[PDB]
Amino acid sequence: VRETFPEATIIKPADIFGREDRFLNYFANIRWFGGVPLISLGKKTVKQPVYIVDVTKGIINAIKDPDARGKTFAFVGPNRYLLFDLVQYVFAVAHRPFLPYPMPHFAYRWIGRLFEISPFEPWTTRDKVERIHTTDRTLPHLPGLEDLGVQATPLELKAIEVLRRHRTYRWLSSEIEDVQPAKTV
Amino acid sequence: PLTLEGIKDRVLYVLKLYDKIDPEKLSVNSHFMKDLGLDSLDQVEIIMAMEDEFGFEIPDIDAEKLMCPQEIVDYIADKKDV
Amino acid sequence: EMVRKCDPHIGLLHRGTEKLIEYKTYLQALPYFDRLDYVSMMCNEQAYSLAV
Amino acid sequence: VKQDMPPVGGYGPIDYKRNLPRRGLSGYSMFAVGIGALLFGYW
Amino acid sequence: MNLMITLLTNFTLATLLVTIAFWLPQLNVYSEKTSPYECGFDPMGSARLPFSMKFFLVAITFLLFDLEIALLLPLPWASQTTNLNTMLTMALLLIFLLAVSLAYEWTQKGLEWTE
Amino acid sequence: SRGEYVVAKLDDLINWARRSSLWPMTFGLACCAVEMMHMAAPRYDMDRFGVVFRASPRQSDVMIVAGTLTNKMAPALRKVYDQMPEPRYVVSMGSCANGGGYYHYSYSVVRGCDRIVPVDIYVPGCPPTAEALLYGILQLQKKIKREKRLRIWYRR
Amino acid sequence: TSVKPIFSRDMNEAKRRVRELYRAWYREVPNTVHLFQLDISVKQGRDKVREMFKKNAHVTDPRVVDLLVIKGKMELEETINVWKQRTHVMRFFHETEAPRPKDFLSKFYVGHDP
Amino acid sequence: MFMINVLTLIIPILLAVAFLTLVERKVLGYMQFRKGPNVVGPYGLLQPIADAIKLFIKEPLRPATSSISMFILAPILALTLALTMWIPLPMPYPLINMNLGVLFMLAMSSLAVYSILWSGWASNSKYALIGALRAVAQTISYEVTLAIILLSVLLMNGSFTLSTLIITQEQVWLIFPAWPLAMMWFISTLAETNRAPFDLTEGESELVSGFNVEYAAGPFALFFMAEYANIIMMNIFTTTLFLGAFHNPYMPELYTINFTIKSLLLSITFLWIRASYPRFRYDQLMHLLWKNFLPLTLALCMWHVSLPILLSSIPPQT
Amino acid sequence: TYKYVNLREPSMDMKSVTDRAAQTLLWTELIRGLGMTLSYLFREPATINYPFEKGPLSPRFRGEHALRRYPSGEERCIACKLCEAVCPAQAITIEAEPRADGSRRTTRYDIDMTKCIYCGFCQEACPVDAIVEGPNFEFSTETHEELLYNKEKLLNNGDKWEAEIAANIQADYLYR
Ligand SMILES: CCCCCCCCCCCCCCCCCC(=O)OC[C@H](COP(=O)([O-])OCC[N+](C)(C)C)OC(=O)CCCCCCCCCCCCCCCCC
Ligand SMILES: CCCCCCCCCCCCCCCCCC(=O)OC[C@H](COP(=O)(O)OCCN)OC(=O)CCCCCCCCCCCCCCCCC
Ligand SMILES: C=C(C)[C@H]1Cc2c(ccc3c2O[C@@H]2COc4cc(OC)c(OC)cc4[C@@H]2C3=O)O1
Ligand code: SF4
Ligand code: SF4
Ligand code: SF4
Repeated sequence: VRETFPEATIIKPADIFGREDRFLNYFANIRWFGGVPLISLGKKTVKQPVYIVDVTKGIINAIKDPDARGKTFAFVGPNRYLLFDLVQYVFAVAHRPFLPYPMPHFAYRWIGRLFEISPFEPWTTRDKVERIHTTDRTLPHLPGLEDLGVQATPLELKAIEVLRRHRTYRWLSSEIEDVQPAKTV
Repeated sequence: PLTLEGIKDRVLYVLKLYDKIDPEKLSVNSHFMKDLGLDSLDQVEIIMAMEDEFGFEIPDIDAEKLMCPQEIVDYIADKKDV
Repeated sequence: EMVRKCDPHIGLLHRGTEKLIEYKTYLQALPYFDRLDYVSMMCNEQAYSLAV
Repeated sequence: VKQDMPPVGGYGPIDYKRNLPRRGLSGYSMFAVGIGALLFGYW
Repeated sequence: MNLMITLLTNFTLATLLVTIAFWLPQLNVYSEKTSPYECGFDPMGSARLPFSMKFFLVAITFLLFDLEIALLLPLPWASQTTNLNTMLTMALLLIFLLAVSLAYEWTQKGLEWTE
Repeated sequence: SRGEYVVAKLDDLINWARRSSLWPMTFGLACCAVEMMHMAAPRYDMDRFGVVFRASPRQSDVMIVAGTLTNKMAPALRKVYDQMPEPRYVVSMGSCANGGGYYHYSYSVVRGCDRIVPVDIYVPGCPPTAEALLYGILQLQKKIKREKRLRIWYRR
Repeated sequence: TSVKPIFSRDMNEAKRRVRELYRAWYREVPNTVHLFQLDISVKQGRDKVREMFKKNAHVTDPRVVDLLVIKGKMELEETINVWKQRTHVMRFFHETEAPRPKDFLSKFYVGHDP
Repeated sequence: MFMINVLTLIIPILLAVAFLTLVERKVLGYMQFRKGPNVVGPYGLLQPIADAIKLFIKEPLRPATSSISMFILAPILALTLALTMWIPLPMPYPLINMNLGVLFMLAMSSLAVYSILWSGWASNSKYALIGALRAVAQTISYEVTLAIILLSVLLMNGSFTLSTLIITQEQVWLIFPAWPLAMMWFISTLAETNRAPFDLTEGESELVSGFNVEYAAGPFALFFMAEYANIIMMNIFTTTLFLGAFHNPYMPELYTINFTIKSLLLSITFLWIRASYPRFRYDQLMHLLWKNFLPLTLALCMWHVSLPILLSSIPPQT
Repeated sequence: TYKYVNLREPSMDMKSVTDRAAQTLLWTELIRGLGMTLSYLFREPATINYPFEKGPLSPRFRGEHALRRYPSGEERCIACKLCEAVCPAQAITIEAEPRADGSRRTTRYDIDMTKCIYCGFCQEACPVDAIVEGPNFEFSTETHEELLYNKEKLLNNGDKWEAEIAANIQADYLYR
């Protein structure tokens, strides 16, 4: 696309989360399978997710501004997270029993082929595994949300908005401040 | 609730939990409006924070006559035994 | 299931008939009366006709 | 002229009254039928 | 044996008309379609509040009249005995005690409802 | 192909089962509730088509917005529509539900129910006749008949 | 200029009723955030109640702030009882509007509005 | 071949229920000066297939506040107790020939309340809980005569076997010695089975749907064809109790046709009482089965206890 | 000139008291209701076979709008804007200019059918019978802007339905 349309604005979102995402709802749909298995305890990968209202404001402020011709933006969240305490923060906002266990690097793709045998929308695959366990690179030489006049919204304001659906009734209306914030890196 | 030392320390602690009061100029004889630089609404939520922690309700006539932490600890000393 | 207090909140169908009447002529103000008591249409037509 | 008018002799009279025609048996006859049903069943 | 096979088959295709009903359509669930129903607007409070029973003396006395048909029930068998007048007397005595109980609940404002 | 033929027959089957048993919900608002009742009357009779009322949103296929959508009952209509299971349809009945109608310029009318809910059939009138409302339901059936659910499912 | 009062004789009772109304809102806001299960915190709601009280903080007429206490108590009466909904509470929080440009050059750019 | 014996029972009383929905809609249509469904198939004979296929592909909608274990356990138990109450009914020979089949029917009539009851509790709503405790208020009303009328009608049968009851009524219908018990049992069965004038838990006017206002399709089909299975089973039960037909042991098909058409006429009687009557306030349900039906039920119980001793007509227990 | 509903003191002889006791115990009025319902069971119901049959109407009926024409091809709308001055919904937008032969004709005749109240002040205020509210009621849509009729769609309705609208006005113009 860069070599066939030279003024194309190419935008890099890291890991978008919303009400209809495949990132936080994905992390809240492994109370069905077992105890949310992770590669190498999920401690060797670092993420920074960005909220979809900020990415949409960035795309529209890229449409409006003629300073976006040929650029290459990089939309990232303001706070970086490890994967393990991210999943533990999701299961603490969702107020679920969290018991993690490491599934190894060679046998978790064999569970990844167990779900991609479906003609439906498959539940998970080894590609989603290789993307969750791919850490978010930091690109300082590329512009972001602050180079479009967009203030990035952090995760602790909108994870409750995403994850109020996945709660049981016994903690259905627990407040936003009734959870511990995760550990940024 | 027993002695004025612990009551005064609890007043100053509830005051320094409030993120607009500077703990540097906050004394027992510092003034809220013209010296700490607070609105009336700031003073009224200070009074309601004291009603939460101390656990008794102060009416409106004697929640405006509290213009320094000395007056707060004195009025709590009037509404208690000590 | 015994009834202690009934409080009917109304105005879920409030459309502002008698403000739209002030900005239209009399012949234009008639078809609001079809739509007030919409099972007593020509009655309200007759009442507004007797008023005018 | 040629206008919508009623006919010259008027219309027929229109009934507008209650007509609940009082059908059914008496009370004693219904209890007689019921007690006869019980006695035949018991025999 | 065969009764348990019949009951298990009934439970089987009473839950296999359920498991073919959940996984069959496309579940598109978002956080309003599973909200509680209070005829359009939002519900006031929870539904697990104390929901007061006005028909409570009738609901107690239903138990004491349902023990009666743990007592009155062997009468199609007690009619087969050779101590007949005592059976007749005790049967009419139990239905009479039920009737005295029902009339005492009648007259002393029991079968009416409170409030 | 052969699997394409199977999913085409299954599309015909399930779209037939969804169009020949439309369940509207008892949702009147204004004068069009009278004509919606007359579409349920003995003369025009929705239920000969397999079309019967169910008052709960959990057990209804279509919501006929019969009447005026004011500014005080926008969230009630939206939550009533959102509590309907998929597939759900909306037949916008009458002029106030279509585009505000006779109270379009007024302060307390949502100018068309398409602002609040997605609308599949627009039935124009003030009120549209119960025969024309029945024609709107039949055009909804002609919209459900040409759904292509499992064809697009197999071709994705 | 000799008119009939509503509740207050002068600004002392008027500030008393404004102050008691704000006391009521500060007591109430956690219940509002809880039962409407809003995605906001208690701090942002109390900031909004502060903004709504400082929006009208220039009145010197006792009857006008008497009616403002009356309208604030009607808002309180419809907030404590669940007569408002999630939308009616969140209409104070202008989340869906485009942010209105305040300076002169952007207002010059986007339209004819002074 | 007992498995095929069960599957020739329970699937046709999943088809009789399905086309009973068509009979209900069309009889309720012509009794209300309209037509029923006749566009779907030839004169409606493919309507219940459409209503069946439509619901099971509609989104199941587990509620976010509901107790999901009880919420799924309740319609399974509803359709289970709809199916398992056909087995002691003599058709003319029952599938399971119990010595005490009538108490089996009565105890499963007591148990089938809990599906409605747990469905109204577990579906965490206000209307559902109103419909659950009104089912409590309905069952404490009909169970205080559904046992004594059933007791007094089995003082002329001989035992609690439903196969004995055909031998009992060989001379005359048992409606002739017990028409007050028949006309009181019939209303006990209308209050038992949530048909109008005793809907009250499917009450579309006071509530929206009562207990199943939260049950979306999929599980709502298993209250649809549970409740109508209850009404066909209860018409056949009152048919065997009061209208037992001529049984020839060499030709069971004559009796099967005869009680089929009698139970069809009583099912049309259900759909025809639903087609004409207003609905009780749910205390007048309770002020009927306690203030009007229960004293006369005790009186007729005394009469049917003391009457075979008065006439030497004590039935055999064999 | 007035009557008392429900002021019937009942008879209290043993005959009528026994009759009402049998009416209570043996359910007489319930059998009366069952008899009336069974008597409407055995009729021909009034369900008409739509869409192969249609509902009865009259030539005054007010449905989908149309612009008519003279019997020489020239359109009737001489752009005089009474129909937007009387339209209670203000659903009609008219702009005009002198065309090539100098005749006063429209260039914009919009009728917003989702504003229109179908009351026919336009077809009775038009001094040349240009705008008429035709007999078409089966003109439902699937998209909202399809019900925003401009001049072209109204001329197409007029040319499409003129064989019916001209006969209805021919049958009705003596009552107006
Ligand atoms: C099983 C085969 C079919 C059975 C019959 C099927 C057809 C009949 C059903 C018709 C439709 C009913 C639909 C639901 C109706 C609900 C209302 C209802 O039932 O109300 C009950 C009504 C209630 O009456 P009520 O509520 O109007 O009572 C008046 C009360 N006050 C004054 C306070 C207002 O009637 C009964 O309860 C009657 C009970 C049964 C009567 C049996 C009488 C036996 C007589 C024996 C002889 C007596 C003579 C003296 C002694 C002689 C001794 C030898
Ligand atoms: C105990 C007794 C219980 C009885 C229960 C059932 C009662 C009703 C029985 C069915 C009554 C008739 C139903 C007819 C359905 C329509 C059949 C048909 O011809 O459909 C035409 C359609 C399109 O075909 P096309 O090639 O376009 O031809 C049109 C010509 N221009 O082609 C199609 O739609 C495809 C073919 C569909 C065939 C469907 C047949 C009916 C299925 C009903 C289920 C029950 C089966 C029978 C059970 C009893 C007998 C064993
Ligand atoms: C069930 C059938 C066959 C009929 C009856 C009926 C409907 C559809 C909708 C409704 C309805 O009746 C109820 C009660 O009566 C009115 C009367 C109304 O106005 C007189 C009114 O106006 C909004 C609304 C309503 C309800 C309403 O929404 O179809
Ligand atoms: S579109 Fe008009 S006639 Fe119809 S309900 Fe609305 S106000 Fe009444
Ligand atoms: S019928 Fe429609 S277009 Fe004509 S005047 Fe009335 S509202 Fe306006
Ligand atoms: S339609 Fe008739 S009234 Fe309207 S501008 Fe044209 S000629 Fe005049």
